[PDB]
Amino acid sequence: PIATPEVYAEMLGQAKQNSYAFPAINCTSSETVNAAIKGFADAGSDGIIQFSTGGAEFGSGLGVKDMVTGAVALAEFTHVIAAKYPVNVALHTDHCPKDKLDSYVRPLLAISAQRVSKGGNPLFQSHMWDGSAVPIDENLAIAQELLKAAAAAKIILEIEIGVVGGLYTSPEDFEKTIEALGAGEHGKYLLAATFGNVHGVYKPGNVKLRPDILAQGQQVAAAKLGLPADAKPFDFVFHGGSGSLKSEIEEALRYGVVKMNVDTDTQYAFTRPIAGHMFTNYDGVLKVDGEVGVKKVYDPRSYLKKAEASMSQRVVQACNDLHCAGKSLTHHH
Amino acid sequence: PIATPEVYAEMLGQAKQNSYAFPAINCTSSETVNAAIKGFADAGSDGIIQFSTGGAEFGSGLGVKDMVTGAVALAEFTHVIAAKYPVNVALHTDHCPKDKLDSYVRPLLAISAQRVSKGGNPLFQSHMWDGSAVPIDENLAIAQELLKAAAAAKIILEIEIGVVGGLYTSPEDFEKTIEALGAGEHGKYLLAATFGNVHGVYKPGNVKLRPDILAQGQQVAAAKLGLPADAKPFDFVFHGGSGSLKSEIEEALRYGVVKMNVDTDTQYAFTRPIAGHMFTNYDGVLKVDGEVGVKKVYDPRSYLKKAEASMSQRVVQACNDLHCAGKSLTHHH
Amino acid sequence: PIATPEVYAEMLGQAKQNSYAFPAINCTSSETVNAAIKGFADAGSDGIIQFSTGGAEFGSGLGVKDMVTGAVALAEFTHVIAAKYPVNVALHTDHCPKDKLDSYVRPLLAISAQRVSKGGNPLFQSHMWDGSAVPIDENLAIAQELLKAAAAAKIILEIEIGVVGGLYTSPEDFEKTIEALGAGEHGKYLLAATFGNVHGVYKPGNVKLRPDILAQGQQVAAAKLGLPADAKPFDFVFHGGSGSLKSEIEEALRYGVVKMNVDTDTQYAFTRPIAGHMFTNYDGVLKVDGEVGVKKVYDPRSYLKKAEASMSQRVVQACNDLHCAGKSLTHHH
Amino acid sequence: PIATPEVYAEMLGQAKQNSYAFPAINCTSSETVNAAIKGFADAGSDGIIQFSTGGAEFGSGLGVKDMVTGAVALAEFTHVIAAKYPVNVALHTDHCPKDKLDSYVRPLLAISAQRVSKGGNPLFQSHMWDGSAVPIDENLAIAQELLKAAAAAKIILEIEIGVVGGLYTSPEDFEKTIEALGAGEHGKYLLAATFGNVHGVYKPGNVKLRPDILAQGQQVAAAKLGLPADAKPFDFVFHGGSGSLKSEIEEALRYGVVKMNVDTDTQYAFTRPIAGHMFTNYDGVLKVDGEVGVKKVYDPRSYLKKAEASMSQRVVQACNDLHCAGKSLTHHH
Ligand code: NA
Ligand code: NA
Ligand code: NA
Ligand code: NA
Ligand SMILES: [Zn+2]
Ligand SMILES: [Zn+2]
Ligand SMILES: [Zn+2]
Ligand SMILES: [Zn+2]
Ligand SMILES: [Zn+2]
Ligand SMILES: [Zn+2]
Ligand SMILES: [Zn+2]
Ligand SMILES: [Zn+2]
Repeated sequence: PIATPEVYAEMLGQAKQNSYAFPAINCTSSETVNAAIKGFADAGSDGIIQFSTGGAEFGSGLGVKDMVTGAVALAEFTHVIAAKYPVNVALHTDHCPKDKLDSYVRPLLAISAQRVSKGGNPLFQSHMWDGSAVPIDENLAIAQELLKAAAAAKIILEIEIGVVGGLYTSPEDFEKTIEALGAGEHGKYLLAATFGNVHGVYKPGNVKLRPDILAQGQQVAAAKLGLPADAKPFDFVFHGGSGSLKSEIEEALRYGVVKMNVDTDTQYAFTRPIAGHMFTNYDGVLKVDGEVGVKKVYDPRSYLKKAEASMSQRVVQACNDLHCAGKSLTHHH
Repeated sequence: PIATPEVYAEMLGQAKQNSYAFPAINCTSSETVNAAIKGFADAGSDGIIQFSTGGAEFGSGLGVKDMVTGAVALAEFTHVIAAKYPVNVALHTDHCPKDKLDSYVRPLLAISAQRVSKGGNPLFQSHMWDGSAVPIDENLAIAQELLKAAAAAKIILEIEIGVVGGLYTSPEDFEKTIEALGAGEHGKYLLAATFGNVHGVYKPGNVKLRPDILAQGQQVAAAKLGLPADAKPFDFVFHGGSGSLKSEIEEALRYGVVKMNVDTDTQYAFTRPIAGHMFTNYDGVLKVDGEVGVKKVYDPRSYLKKAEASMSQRVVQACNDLHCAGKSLTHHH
Repeated sequence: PIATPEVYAEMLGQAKQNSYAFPAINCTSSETVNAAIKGFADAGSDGIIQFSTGGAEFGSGLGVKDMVTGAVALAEFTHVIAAKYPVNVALHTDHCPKDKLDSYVRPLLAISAQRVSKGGNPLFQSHMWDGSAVPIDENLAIAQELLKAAAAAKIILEIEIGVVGGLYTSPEDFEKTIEALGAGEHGKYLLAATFGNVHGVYKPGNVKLRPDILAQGQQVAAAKLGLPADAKPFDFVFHGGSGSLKSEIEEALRYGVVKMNVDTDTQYAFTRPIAGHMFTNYDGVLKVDGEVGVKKVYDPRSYLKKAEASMSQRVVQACNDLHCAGKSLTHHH
Repeated sequence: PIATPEVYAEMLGQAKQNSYAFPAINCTSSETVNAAIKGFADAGSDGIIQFSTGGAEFGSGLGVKDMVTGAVALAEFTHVIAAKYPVNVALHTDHCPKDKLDSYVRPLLAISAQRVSKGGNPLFQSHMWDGSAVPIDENLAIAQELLKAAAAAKIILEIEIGVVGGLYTSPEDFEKTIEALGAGEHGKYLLAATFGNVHGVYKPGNVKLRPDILAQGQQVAAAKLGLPADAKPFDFVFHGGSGSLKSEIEEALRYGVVKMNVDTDTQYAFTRPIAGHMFTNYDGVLKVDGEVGVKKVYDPRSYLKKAEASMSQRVVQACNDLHCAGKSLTHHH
């Protein structure tokens, strides 16, 4: 099913308590949503499907190019599909900067607020406010008001301090975050504290992650809140998960990462069999030498099924890397 | 917008009165729905989006493989998208044989009946009962009861007499159809009377259409109903529209075809630029010689945008071939 | 075997007498020479292999880029190969303009003159002087001296009046040609009289051949020589044979074409299976996703055999189009 | 130039004295010969071009399939080309087993014997007798008689003890070899003593070379001949050079390898740009959607130039790996 707000909060609480995380898979279409959910199910895992501003625009079609329309249309599709799977699927929106709040996150929040006010559940279960490009005090001022609105609509807010490339979060930024927002008692929030994360996939030695930054952030927060030195007040989000080393993922989990974003690696997994299909069927997908091609290989389903299955396999890998495989809160073993 | 039942009936009535038709485009995904609607809009045309049993299964994902789920999920997606376009978009389900009625058309009819009963409109605006594989009397017995159910849910029923290859309808089949169902006064129905139609795309000289069969059917019905010899009591559906000659389409329109199904040709249009993208970007969509590929070309949006635009262009062509271009009932000129 | 000068003159005389012609296939390599000769043999035909200035440069390798070296090296290769086939194979050099005579045709003539002077046969059996870019009187002045040199080395000279595109020869050019060179009694020559010929392959309606120009040339020559009106004093060469219509080839044969040059069409035939091989074996000819490819498909012989066989088939087609198939002067039936 | 017998013996003597080796590149065509020689020249190196039984068959064309014809034709081509380069190029024939001696090595030896007897030099400068599949005494009986014949024709004989995969030579095989053949004073020979060599290219950890076997062989021979313990009486040949580690090549050189065979790696280098050309020019090398392709990209020279240049680069790499780069005996610096 779609995760209810209660189930999603329980998911994140269980992940945090047990030092595992969920994949948050960027999707752009019916096929990619289907691939992501089948991946979670095949892994016996709960999971998160997320739409970026660009993914939502793409989802709305070239004739519309509207983020809200694409996100709503894909979310409505996902609600129907997720009802047919035993695992819990949460819907999220990815990076929304200041100049897009009025045309993405705010209108979507309003849609969920009206669903709530009629006794229903929100359309999305979390939204990202990415204020990393503005000064920390402005970022957290916007965050504080968005958190109030999100919590009232039964929605978790993700925020970002530090910039994701494709830098490293400061100790005072961690302190300000706890001061402005508390530690969940004013509404749950997820913190994308950057620690050398880069969007994309590069050769080894390029990306230089420093997970100790997350460890330091937990200690700074714990001290601020008068908690024991081993407390983990933040629920962290790991951006740019694709291409990461196993050892890097493990250390991040130990310091309270509960959500790792995946996009590039699932993109490659989706496209790879499509590429192979076109080459081995070159004289079927092209009308060559006066021939009329071969419908059974230019039928989009023929290669998109393969794309879907391949992307699902990569999502299974993500669930095993993040140690959420076999841990769905529905307990279908 | 999505066509209301009233708008759809007006669409079909206007097409019939003016000897034009609408394309009915088989879709399987968010991208193909988007491509079809943008095609209608670019042509200033109303149009029909249809889901086959296989398309619906595909739409539901490999983890579900359920026709109702796929059709509902894609229909809900389409409702959100179509609201953002000035033209009217009707939703239809394609060939449903006897052994699939209980798992496709009937449950979908029930969903729409419950929407109606609450003061709303049906989810789909037409459904196809394909009884061509059973004897004519059984076909029309099922048709009569389905027509009553469809009409009560504000839905138009498409039926088929004769088999689509990939044969030719008999005069007594036309007579029985009018006798069993009337001429619209017991609920509007569309008649796929086959006249040599074949699903697929072949070289010229293979497919042998006989449009005079449709002309004969109108005359047989007109005589049965005591109407003038030039009356056209049937609203015909032209299956297997892809690969057809212009001259063949024109003659069919003259005899009362109001809906022409397109699938194969839009499949080729969708896939063609994807094939081209994979070849010209071979070293970006594949990780070759120890390199890591190029994310900006293995991002599914990069080639799927091209696929969408190409399929839209083919849909524009269909609207101009069928003479519905520039005739949308919203009159946005 | 390689055609002796006596056999080559007999070949051309027989073709002329019987209104057929030989293909002259442009070759650039051991593989293409092999493909051309196997084509002649499979057709039971004699034939001509020709090297252009660019083909000879290519044959000499990127480290040399010398026309004489490439032509000699490929000719020596061809002498060994042709000895193993029952049919007669003549060697020719293609278009040599004024500024390349000193670095192509003249040095090659000198090589053959020294072979002759020792009691052997020439290395090449014909050479082309292409003087079409200079005024007719200069063209024929050079032709007259080259003809004397060629004949003394047992070599036939091909000349060109009119330009091949990628225009139409004048009546006075035909008259001057007979006046300057005679009709074979001062040494045999072949005349590339252009009649709308274009190098390359285009869609129909582009290239506009006028074979009546050749008919007029024969009549002009016949009148000059005091011969009957149906005499054919010229042995014509048809440049740009690829892409030509059957009807066009037939008319040209009737007017005395004895040699038709083929290049573009044999190029496509050679490359086509190589293209197919790369696509269907994409993951064998490329090291993909950390794999090491597949030696049995990146072995050049694997696709070059296919290229060779395909080009041979196109050469067989040329022999049947030109009506030299089954007519080799060795009579191996 | 082509290596004279005197120059080739000097080449091998210099390599041995200075612990370097020459690449022996398997070639099959005018293009691959051209690529190999340009590689040697670009490296300022002497080198060896070799034809296998299969390469020679391929060189003779599908219409002939005769090893002697292909080897002679390619050798004659190579004689013309090599005269235009400052470096010395030796011609060799690769593995010839017992049942092919009468149809490859023996007839080629006879051709060279007749050239010698007229005061010329041999066509090939070395021939391989591969008797590894027969018992050692039979192998060396055949070797002894072939060595006498080869030496009399100014040709060096390569022999093989041990089998190349795609095993390890025994101490008594080394002893028998010196006893039967001496150490050069009855004619120079090259010894392919196998030490775990495999033809082909595999992932690391598969091929398990044991160069100490060569070291042991030199010591066994030195003791037999009453030479100092550090003497190297054998000139070794390293089969299956492609895919080898640098460290492995270095150790083999120290123990007296003077010739390393390369085939698989130059095959990949040749094919790789052809593959790339076909993909990026897919709509030029194929006639697609009613178009006629693009002659400038289906011209075989367009991709074969790229193939030639790429293979030359790999040959340069081989000269630097084997430490013969910059050491050509013509001293063109
Ligand atoms: Na990344
Ligand atoms: Na069709
Ligand atoms: Na042409
Ligand atoms: Na190897
Ligand atoms: Zn991110
Ligand atoms: Zn459990
Ligand atoms: Zn149909
Ligand atoms: Zn209007
Ligand atoms: Zn020409
Ligand atoms: Zn005969
Ligand atoms: Zn070997
Ligand atoms: Zn030097």
